[PDB]
Amino acid sequence: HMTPPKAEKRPYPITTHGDTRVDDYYWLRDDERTDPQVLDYLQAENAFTDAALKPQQALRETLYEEMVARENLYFQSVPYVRHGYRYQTRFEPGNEYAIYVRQPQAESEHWDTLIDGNQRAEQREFYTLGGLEVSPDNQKLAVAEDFLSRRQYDIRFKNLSDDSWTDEVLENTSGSFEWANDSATVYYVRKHAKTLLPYQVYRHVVGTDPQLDELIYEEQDDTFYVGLEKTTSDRFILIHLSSTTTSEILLLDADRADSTPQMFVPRRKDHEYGIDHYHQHFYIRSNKDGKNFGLYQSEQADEAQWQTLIAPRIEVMLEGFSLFRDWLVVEERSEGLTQLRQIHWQSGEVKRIAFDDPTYTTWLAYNPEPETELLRYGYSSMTTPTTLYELNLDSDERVMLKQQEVKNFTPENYRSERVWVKARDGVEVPVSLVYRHDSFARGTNPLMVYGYGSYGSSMDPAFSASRLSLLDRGFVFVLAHIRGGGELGQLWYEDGKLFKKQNTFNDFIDVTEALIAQGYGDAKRVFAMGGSAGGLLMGAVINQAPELFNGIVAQVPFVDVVTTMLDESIPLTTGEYDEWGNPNQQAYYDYILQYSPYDQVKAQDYPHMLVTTGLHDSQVQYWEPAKWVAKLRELKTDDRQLLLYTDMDSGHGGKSGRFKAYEDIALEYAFILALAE
Repeated sequence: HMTPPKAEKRPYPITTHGDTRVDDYYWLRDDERTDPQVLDYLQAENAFTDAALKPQQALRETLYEEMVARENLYFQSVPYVRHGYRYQTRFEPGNEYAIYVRQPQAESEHWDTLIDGNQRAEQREFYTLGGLEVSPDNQKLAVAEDFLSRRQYDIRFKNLSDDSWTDEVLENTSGSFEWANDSATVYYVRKHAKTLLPYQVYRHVVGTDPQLDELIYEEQDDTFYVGLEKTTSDRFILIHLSSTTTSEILLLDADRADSTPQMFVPRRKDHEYGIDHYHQHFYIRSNKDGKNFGLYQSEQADEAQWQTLIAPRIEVMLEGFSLFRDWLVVEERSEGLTQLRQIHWQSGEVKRIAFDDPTYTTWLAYNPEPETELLRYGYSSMTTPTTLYELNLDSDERVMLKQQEVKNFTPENYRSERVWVKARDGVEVPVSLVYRHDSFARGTNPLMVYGYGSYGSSMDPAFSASRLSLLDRGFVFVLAHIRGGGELGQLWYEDGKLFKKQNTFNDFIDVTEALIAQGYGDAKRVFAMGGSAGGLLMGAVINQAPELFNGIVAQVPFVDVVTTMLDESIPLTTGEYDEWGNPNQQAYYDYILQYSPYDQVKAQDYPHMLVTTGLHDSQVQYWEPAKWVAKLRELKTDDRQLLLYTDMDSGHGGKSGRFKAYEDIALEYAFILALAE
């Protein structure tokens, strides 16, 4: 019926390595966000989406209501103790924002408000709490707050004795800060005025004019993120410098005045390490000897003095560790599972935390105090809502502390499986899938295949309450653990980036084909979704295998890859050469161009698709999805649905931000369910 918007063509040649690409929609980029023709095209596409999806309003209402109805809007966090006070976070249905309270550990009856987000948000357009930490002496509260929605945090200080605020504000910070052991001095990270990258460490005396703050360290290489940590021992504040491939840590004496940074190990390309300090030793997680990392103990910084505790192994990725009085606990991945292991400091006794589920995730949770035998760890699975456990490392007593509450939900109604797919190169690709038992009939059920597949980020199998809206309408929901993710460790990531990036897309197609061939779903009703680098995934797979999928949701998709990666004026570009490569080199230009979705759009039939973008940063700048839709409209030969939805709000923290997230999920799910009907 309806005529879609048609963006003006303004042929804009880009010549690299002698190769001229003509971009008809280069003009949809407006960094200044002034050009009224660009806004007319975004607004025209929103109006088309609104018009095309108007018949799905009733369904969107049904989905939104059923998703909000699963959630308990009275939520209290699990209390934790730190430095002799107990802390809890409270959510009431009448409150937009969380209230943070505390009480002395020996107290039970009375709680004191530490900070009330609703009061802080008064007379402001936006509020996000970026971090909160009381001083070691329990007398001062430090808060990192964003009132402007730009993820630039102001740090402020409250005197807890009289609930008065000090007069100063630390502005344009990352929100990363640490208290010196004097409860008087804080270190914090300042972001660059132009690029907004974290790049300087300052020392601030609480109460004083920030003009007096001392510059402690400035990072020269803006591919290196600057963060602060504090050791388990409280003896050092760490300046933690890291790029995608390379680490460097500087130590600040937390106890003495006028500390200067003390080098740990000088950076060297492709050596990633992280440290802690406890029991008069350094503990180092390092890939110096193996890509899957090892754990080392040292008396001193010198890498030559590091003693092997856990050697790197080909079949086990070491992800992290926590230190306790009698135990080392490590987080690992092996055979496509997350795992926790504990090793006694004295006996060497090893214990493995046991589970019984084919598709779960486990991780170290918050453990702020090391002088304990109690470990807090998280658990989730495709069938079991997210749970916090407390384990006695000595007795093995496992106690549930909190469960995610899911109303209108019977877990036995659902079944999950781990499936391994032999990919086209013979590599085994893990898959995690969940469906409703009583509506399952082999070969008949719609599939929704979800993937990410970049940066070594894992799509670990875990519970989703919103997902029940698809499962209760007959969908089989699939996580495809494709190369470029981290599910099989560092080599799984490296076999899906740079000159191996195509394996990400091939794996997603190979998994989809196998699940259809094996009877998990209806070949005619296969749907897929991904966002950001998962949107790059959507874009590449529909160019390469357009007939596989009935319909696609591509959220804030990275699709103009070659043009974006040729332009350092674009925020992320300078930090992403070690992900996609640098197309200033003809070898990377050719390899990337082969899959760059914007460049490989062809005159062929595509699946139905809903594409999203936003103005307010996103990883991906708003223009890439807009150009992509304009090009698809011009070239595609089918008459299927193609919609672009551009978020024009600036975005709320607190309850109505979650309200918004549910509205977006209901719009995407109604789009998919209407196609499956």
